[PDB]
Amino acid sequence: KPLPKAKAMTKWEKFAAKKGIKPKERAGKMIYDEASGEWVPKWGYKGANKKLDDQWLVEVIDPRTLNRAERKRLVKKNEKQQRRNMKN
Amino acid sequence: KVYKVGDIVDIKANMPHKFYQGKTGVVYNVTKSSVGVIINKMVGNRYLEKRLNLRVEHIKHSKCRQEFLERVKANAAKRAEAKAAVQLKRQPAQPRESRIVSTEGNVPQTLAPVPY
Repeated sequence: KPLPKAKAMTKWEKFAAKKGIKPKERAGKMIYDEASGEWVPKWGYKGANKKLDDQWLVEVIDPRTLNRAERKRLVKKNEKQQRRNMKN
Repeated sequence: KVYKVGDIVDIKANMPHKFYQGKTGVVYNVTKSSVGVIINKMVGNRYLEKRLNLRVEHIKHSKCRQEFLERVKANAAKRAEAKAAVQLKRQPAQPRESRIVSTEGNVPQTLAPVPY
């Protein structure tokens, strides 16, 4: 088989090369939160992403479903970006 | 349980993530799996209105209105009886009246606050 030297030319790499933004160091999943006395990692197990839905007070039409819809729309936008970059 | 707009309910809870417990209100909006209760807040001395949304799992009906209906029914019954009394207004707790107590029941004793 040939050598898969080809890589992803996604716009992010070009922007990072142009900008001075150094790549993230991937410190860890353990983010910190308040009012719980626990780390509650960002993503990986019962993270803060679902905390807004789990919490029983949304003081501000159902707003709980709107956050999930927004997250799904962001995921769809990421998928669209992946599809666009796949043509590179 | 079944809930409808305008029903008076209390914010039940089963660390709490906030201190909104005990803020009674009236449900102004209902949906598939959520309800909306109106609550009042204030800054300084100026009262303000606040819209509040809660999960139905931690809401219970308010029993405050039951006393009013019971009093209305009692007043109606008193009025009906009057046709065959007066002064049907509620009376406050009156002070205790004089009474005689015999020492035979229990002779006074000394409890010696030494204590011991």
